[PDB]
Amino acid sequence: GAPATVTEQGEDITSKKDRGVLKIVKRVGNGEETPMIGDKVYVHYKGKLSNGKKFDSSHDRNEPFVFSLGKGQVIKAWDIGVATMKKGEIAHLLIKPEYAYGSAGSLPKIPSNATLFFEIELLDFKG
Ligand SMILES: COc1ccc(CC[C@H]2OC(=O)[C@@H]3CCCCN3C(=O)[C@@H](c3cccs3)NC(=O)C(C)(C)NC(=O)COc3cccc2c3)cc1OC
Repeated sequence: GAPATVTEQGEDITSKKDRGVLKIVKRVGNGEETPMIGDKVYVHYKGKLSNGKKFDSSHDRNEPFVFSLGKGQVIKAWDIGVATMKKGEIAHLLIKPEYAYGSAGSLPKIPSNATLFFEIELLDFKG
């Protein structure tokens, strides 16, 4: 399924090239531009542990998730990953714990040393 496909064909978008964040473009977005650090970004997402458990989505309550990019407002993988996305793009990310919740986890939902999977849709971004 979707996580396995990321392993096989995802691009390693980390600076250290440690496969900590792997990305596939599932739906191409519009234009050329991708958000800059400091931009306000609007997304929909679905997340889970890579094994399929602990599913959560912003579409549950059909309300976009908004954050400023590169301002420590989300896990590192999202600051890295969303920065690469075009408006209208849907991406899949597979994330090792070093780029997510690490050894601490986010208990009880997210265990220590958890690998995560996300589907993210970049709806819009603004200066
Ligand atoms: C700079 O580092 C951090 C900055 C902020 C946080 C707080 C958690 C933060 O959530 C996230 O960063 C990620 C990506 C954005 C969407 C929510 N996140 C999730 O991991 C998902 C997951 C879904 C499935 C498995 S994990 N969390 C949720 O969907 C739920 C469980 C609903 N919780 C929240 O969304 C809580 O609301 C938040 C609001 C802002 C930032 C974060 C969470 C943790 C950070 O590092 C550990």
